[PDB]
Amino acid sequence: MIQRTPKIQVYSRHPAENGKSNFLNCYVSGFHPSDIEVDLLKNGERIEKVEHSDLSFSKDWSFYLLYYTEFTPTEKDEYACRVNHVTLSQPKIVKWDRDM
Amino acid sequence: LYLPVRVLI
Amino acid sequence: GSHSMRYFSTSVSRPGRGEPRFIAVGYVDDTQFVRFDSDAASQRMEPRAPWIEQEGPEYWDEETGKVKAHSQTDRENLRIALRYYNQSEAGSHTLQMMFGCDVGSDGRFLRGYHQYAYDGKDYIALKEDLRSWTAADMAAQITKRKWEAAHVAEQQRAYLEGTCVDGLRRYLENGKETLQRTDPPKTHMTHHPISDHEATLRCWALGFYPAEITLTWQRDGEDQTQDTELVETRPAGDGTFQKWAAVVVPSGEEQRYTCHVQHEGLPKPLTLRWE
Repeated sequence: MIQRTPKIQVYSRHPAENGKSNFLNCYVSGFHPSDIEVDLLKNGERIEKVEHSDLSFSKDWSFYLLYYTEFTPTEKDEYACRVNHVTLSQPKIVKWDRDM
Repeated sequence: LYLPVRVLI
Repeated sequence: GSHSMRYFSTSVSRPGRGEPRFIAVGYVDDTQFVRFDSDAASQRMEPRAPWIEQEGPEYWDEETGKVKAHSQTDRENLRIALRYYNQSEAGSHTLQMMFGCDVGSDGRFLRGYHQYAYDGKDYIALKEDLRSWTAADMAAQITKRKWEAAHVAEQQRAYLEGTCVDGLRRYLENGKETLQRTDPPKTHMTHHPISDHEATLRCWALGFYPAEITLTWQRDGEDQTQDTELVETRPAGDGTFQKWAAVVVPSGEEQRYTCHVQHEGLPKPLTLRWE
């Protein structure tokens, strides 16, 4: 069967401001098969109770999911999304940048 | 409104 | 001002871990309004939009019956596909189905869809005329001949031109405040030096709906297709979308670059310039 590697974007719902609650998002798209592992990290550690959208797909049949959790960005804390898929040799870690 | 017609391949 | 209704369903076999997982989602344009997940507790079609929650128990029972019966049919379709391709029962496979319709701004039928993919590739699709099929391989030709014999296209066309169109028209009226709205993009520009003589300009479009948007950079009114990074439009989580386009420019030349934004909420295209 075909395999498609995911595109990954880590970002906040609203423009970040230190000390203000927000939502940290990890949007994974363009992948196949559907089996995917997505974690949101705070200082390299897995955040618990992260939620995600209902599995859907585009015209080319590739899947997309939005993973999200409530968070408060601070000057010290570092955030990231960690994705594992059959098309990746090892989990891919994408660091959250407040201007991307 | 979901499709009411189901088909076997 | 055309609109669409789409349902996307995915069945994934899980050898040694029980029945295939089945997930179906329903959308009107870029807004999800229902879901079904075989792993969830209810075993029912569930609301995912504020405007559909009010639908009465006959709606939820009938929609649950249709989606659950489809999950059981596509579960058997995964077994049939194993027979067509001589695949073992030990591997995981996927069967996806999409169906729906498009209507114009006057509410008239424009197009209908009914298609399947097996393991991420086209398997069989109803053609635009809604009377014939496109089979992707010789196993799908076997399916096409069975469906021609059972007059399946006439049964799909009835829904696609009738019930589907009636349903989408009704949802567009019922969900008008959400579905017929336009949130124009809220824009801003950032600037970050990357080197002694170069900086990155980044043009942002936030809080927009629908998702369709175009962000283009120009240098002295000339389309700059190079030294530009564009991200895929992404959901914010609140019903709106985001996108950004960036350019690497020489320091002291920021004012030569303009970002152009096109969206349904901008009757005239918008031009942005740093500071």
